[PDB]
Amino acid sequence: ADRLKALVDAAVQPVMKANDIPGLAVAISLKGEPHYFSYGLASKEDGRRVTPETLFEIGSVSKTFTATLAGYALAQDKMRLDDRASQHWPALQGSRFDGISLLDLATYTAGGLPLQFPDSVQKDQAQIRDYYRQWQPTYAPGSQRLYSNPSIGLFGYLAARSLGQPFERLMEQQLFPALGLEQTHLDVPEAALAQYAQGYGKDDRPLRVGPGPLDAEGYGVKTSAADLLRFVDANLHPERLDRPWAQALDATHRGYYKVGDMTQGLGWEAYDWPISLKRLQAGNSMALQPHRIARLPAPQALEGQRLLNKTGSTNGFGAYVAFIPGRDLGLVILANRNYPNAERVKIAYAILSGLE
Ligand SMILES: *[B@@]1([O])OC2=C(C([O])=O)[C]=[C][C]=C2[C][C]1[N]C(=O)[C][C]1[C][C][C]([N][C][C][N])[C][C]1
Repeated sequence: ADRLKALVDAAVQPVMKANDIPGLAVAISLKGEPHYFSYGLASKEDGRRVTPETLFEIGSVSKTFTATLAGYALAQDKMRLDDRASQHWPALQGSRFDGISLLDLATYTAGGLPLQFPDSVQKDQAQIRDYYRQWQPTYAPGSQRLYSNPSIGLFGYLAARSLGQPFERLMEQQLFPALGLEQTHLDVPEAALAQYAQGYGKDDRPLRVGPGPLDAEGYGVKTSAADLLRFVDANLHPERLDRPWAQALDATHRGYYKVGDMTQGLGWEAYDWPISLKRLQAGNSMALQPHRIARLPAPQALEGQRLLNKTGSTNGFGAYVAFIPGRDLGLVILANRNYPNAERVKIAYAILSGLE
């Protein structure tokens, strides 16, 4: 307990001072035991302290939840990864999505869908439909990875359509309950708002995420360190869940291609373990520009001596999740500042190394 807190303090405290992080929550799953380390302030203005129940925006860590709902649709044979995208939304039939697979959308290889929807696209069903209807690939589907909200957002929306209900309803009514997540929200209840940390940007501008097209699919989850560790433990032990949910989690542990040291799954990104900190930082700090992929001859099991991870950022928050299946080791780092991905990995690496 002294060694473990000293290890986590040594990793966290300098990174919080260097990046002026007001509050940070750590959760570690070690050999099936949870450990929580809470630092600093959820809100500077009233001095509310971070706890393991504080809600943080996890940004693009939401994509691993989106991938899990798609895994659930696969498990129920409502869809297949080699389906043409437009088979799941009649509004897209006759568009370029006639020639793009669900796997291409899930893995950012549809042919140049951008990082974000253009500002001209509001959170509006018609605007989003018309955006996709008019879109044309810049390059061949299946050839270049460009990290993209509209890409995996559409994957998530099409998975929900395949299940016959809206995305946000499936998450609240089926997925969060199935995984035992009662402190995980797309739309934070009025009664839980007291737990919602403040985000801090430039000059400590207060920042909580506003509405955007396919926000729920791309970046919309708010959760606690305790709940996000529950999600990690479900990923470490899919076999403990009812069969369809065990399968949905397994679908997110399959690699399709490599870019540098990274193997791309559905939501999760994987590295061999051990690997240098510099390489794990570089993987998580990629130039937001297109990368040629190396396609695997068959989908690869993402298990054993590998680190699976995901970064997530909003204007006010910075999240990182990592787990090593072969070591039954999981960690969550949630902060209320969008501090650099390399600094998030720096904390995590110090902890995971400390425990190897
Ligand atoms: B997501 O968090 O992944 C991501 C990272 C990362 O992996 O850490 C870094 C940089 C960008 C992204 C994209 C994802 N996050 C967002 O899209 C943030 C979101 C974008 C829309 C904003 N509101 C628009 C204003 N009308 C809010 C922040």
